[PDB]
Amino acid sequence: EIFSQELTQREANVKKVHENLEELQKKLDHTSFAHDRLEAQIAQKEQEQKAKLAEYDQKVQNEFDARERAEREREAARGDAAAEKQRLASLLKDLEKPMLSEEDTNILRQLFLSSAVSGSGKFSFQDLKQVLAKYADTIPEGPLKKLFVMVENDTKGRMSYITLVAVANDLAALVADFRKIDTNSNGTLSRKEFREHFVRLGFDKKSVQDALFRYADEDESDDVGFSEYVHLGLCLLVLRILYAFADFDKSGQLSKEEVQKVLEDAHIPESARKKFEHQFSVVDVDDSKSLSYQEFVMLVLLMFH
Ligand SMILES: [Ca+2]
Ligand SMILES: [Ca+2]
Ligand SMILES: [Ca+2]
Ligand SMILES: [Ca+2]
Repeated sequence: EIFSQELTQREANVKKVHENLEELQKKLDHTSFAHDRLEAQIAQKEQEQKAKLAEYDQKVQNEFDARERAEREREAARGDAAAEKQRLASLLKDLEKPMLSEEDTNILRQLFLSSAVSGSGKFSFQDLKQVLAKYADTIPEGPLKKLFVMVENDTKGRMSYITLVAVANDLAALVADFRKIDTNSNGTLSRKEFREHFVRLGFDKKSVQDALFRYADEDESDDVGFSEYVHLGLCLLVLRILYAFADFDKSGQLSKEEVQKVLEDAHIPESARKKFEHQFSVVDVDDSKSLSYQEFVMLVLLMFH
């Protein structure tokens, strides 16, 4: 819902660069190993994208900022301008865990405590790269932390493109303002609210919901607090970006081969993905033999959590 040509224009062209590079490399990938310029051009059409996505990413942030401020206003205009300043600070306190600075906290304040990004149709890798950065640690070494850092390293900006252009509309729908979720205004999402929210993001399976609730809720209390919500929130974005990065055939849904090459691309020991084959089937509930975002999500969890 961010209708602004300066951006639309910007997204349209960066695409041209990508649809170019994409098509360019397509060749190299099946040109007999005959006596590399493609390899040259590839590398060439690849830096431009970064530079272009870089400029585009900042125009997006500026919009979000304006959107957030513009929202805080409306809030005051309504009830007590301070009866709200608190809630945010009370909630934002639960992060008091990694080394989150004012800078990062604000990014989270925008993502998880306002509708500036929520359903705006846009998203910025730059903001996401920064947070995941100071969050990996929290995650013990292992597989899940690898999926995490794979998104951050942003190799060749392939992650940057998927976030800003390819699945930005989808990344903004997975995000939401905790205060709207929490329909009773205590700093914790109940089992009912949790469900109710997540059922409207493509998670209708009870079996999978409990999976998410079990993921978020660490201190183990039938309630979920903004800080855990933020935790579950960053995990879904991440897996959501990898789900597309793994749809090499653009068919819409991942498949055994595809999922394998990501856990592979990602550097995940075979000693950690052995029952993999059996699980994929377990998760693959409609038997399509492919996985939907909701299934890839159950999978990841099941295997590494
Ligand atoms: Ca609540
Ligand atoms: Ca809890
Ligand atoms: Ca596919
Ligand atoms: Ca399926």
